[PDB]
Amino acid sequence: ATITQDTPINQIFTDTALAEKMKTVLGKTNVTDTVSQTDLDQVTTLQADRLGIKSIDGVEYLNNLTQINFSNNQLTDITPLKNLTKLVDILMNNNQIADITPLANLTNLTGLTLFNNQITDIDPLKNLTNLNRLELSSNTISDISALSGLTSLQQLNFSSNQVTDLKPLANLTTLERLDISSNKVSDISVLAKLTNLESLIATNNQISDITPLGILTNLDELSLNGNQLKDIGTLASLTNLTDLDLANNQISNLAPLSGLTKLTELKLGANQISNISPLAGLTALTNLELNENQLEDISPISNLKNLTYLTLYFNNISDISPVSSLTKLQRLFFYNNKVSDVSSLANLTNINWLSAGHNQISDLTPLANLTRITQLGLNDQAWTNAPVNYKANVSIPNTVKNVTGALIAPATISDGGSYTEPDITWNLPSYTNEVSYTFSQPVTIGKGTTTFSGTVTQPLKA
Amino acid sequence: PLGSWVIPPISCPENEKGPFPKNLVQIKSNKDKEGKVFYSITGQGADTPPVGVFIIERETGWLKVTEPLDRERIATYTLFSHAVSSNGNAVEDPMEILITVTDQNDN
Ligand SMILES: [Ca+2]
Ligand SMILES: [Cl-]
Repeated sequence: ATITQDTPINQIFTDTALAEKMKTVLGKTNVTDTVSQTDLDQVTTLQADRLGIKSIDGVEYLNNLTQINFSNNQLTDITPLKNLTKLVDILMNNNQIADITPLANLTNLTGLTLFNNQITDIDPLKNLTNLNRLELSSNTISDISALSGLTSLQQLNFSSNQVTDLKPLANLTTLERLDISSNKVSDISVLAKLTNLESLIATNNQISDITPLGILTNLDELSLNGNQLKDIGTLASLTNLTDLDLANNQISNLAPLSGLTKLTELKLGANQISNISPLAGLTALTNLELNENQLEDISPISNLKNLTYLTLYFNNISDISPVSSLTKLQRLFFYNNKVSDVSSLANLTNINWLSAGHNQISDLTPLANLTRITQLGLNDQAWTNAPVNYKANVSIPNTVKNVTGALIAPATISDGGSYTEPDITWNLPSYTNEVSYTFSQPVTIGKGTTTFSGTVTQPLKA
Repeated sequence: PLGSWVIPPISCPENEKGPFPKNLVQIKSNKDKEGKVFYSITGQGADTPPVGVFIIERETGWLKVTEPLDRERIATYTLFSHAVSSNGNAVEDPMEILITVTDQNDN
């Protein structure tokens, strides 16, 4: 393509925003300044992301382009790319491209980034066999047969599409990093062929059988979060794993993890785990997620001295004291458990986020010296006191203590009872099996602020 | 202002290799728990310039980075997460989120 003679920049690039950008690239003072083909023929790269471009009309005269960035714009038609056969790399994520037919003869492409578009038919990719990087997430792709001849691919991402059939991946044995998350995949048997895989991300699919992973011994990163896993026996073979995400599945038996001592991050939340003994040797762990299981005994955590992040919320834990040795902890979440004694938490001097609501905590004094705290959760405690004798008039000590050691006055007291520090008193005409009170006290520890609140049940025995 | 947010610290090495977008961390509200929860983010690098460096998967809360970073250009981003139920109700207040750009490694 050539402009016959010199033309105003704003006549070649009809897009207002692209005309401005090209005025700067082409060293001119305004958009109506004329330019020659020889000026145009100098442009070899173009960074034009984030400029509100709607049309790339004019780009066809930039004959020597090898790399372009038009990401984060409002492109629909990419026809002007069709003849730009010196293009090696294209960044075009976050546009409204529906038709990629203009890419079909760009056979020198080694990188093509097209995520976040309106792409369905990828047949125009089929002859782009020099590609080593290809990013197609967040489109409406259901057929990846066009990928089958892309035998130099090292990195491939098509997460957030509607793919069921992975068979076209079979011959892509140079793949090292693959992401197929948020598709409609159940059968990952073709993945057994991809023995060079180092990273496999496959969250939010319908995978129950992971036997095909058994020979993928080069895997260092694996994510199967949001699947239907139960038997993870195959993972024992994956001795190079350092980062493993298995959250939101149906796993109970963790024995296959026990030899995976390279692990530094391990997500196991939302499963069926009641025994974490097999985790005890994973001493390189800095992050461990165990929320939403059926844990009571967490004693096997005590040796994991490198943990800086730990989740335990939604379990059946009464004894939190195994965390006392995890002196590097910076964030600890254990909301919805049955913990009453937080004396052990005085040890976690570097703690910054402490999330402890919906437990049985009555006394904040062991937390008083934790001044690196910036986020704090103490709402909605509840516990039941040891019973006391039912009588016509019943008096109990209030036992809710603030961080200062001062008793916190009840907010409400059942059965018309009253408070005179330190005693809560009820006049009880007829026998009742229990009485109760609530408390609600804003509090700050360091720079972390919450409402320390709860409901206290007092059984009365006759 | 912690509410029911559960968020790991977030760092991203500069000069990362693809494929993009790449998972950083999975953000969670435990009202999820008692419903499906739907996530969004705001801040410089999300909805204000530079726009779209970070995005979040609405249904899963996966926070992702969309291109290579440069510590000499931006070293930290401050973002804010938001959570709502299927009925549209807000199930959390916004949470300020730091993202630290760190040494490169070939991940
Ligand atoms: Ca969660
Ligand atoms: Cl909490």
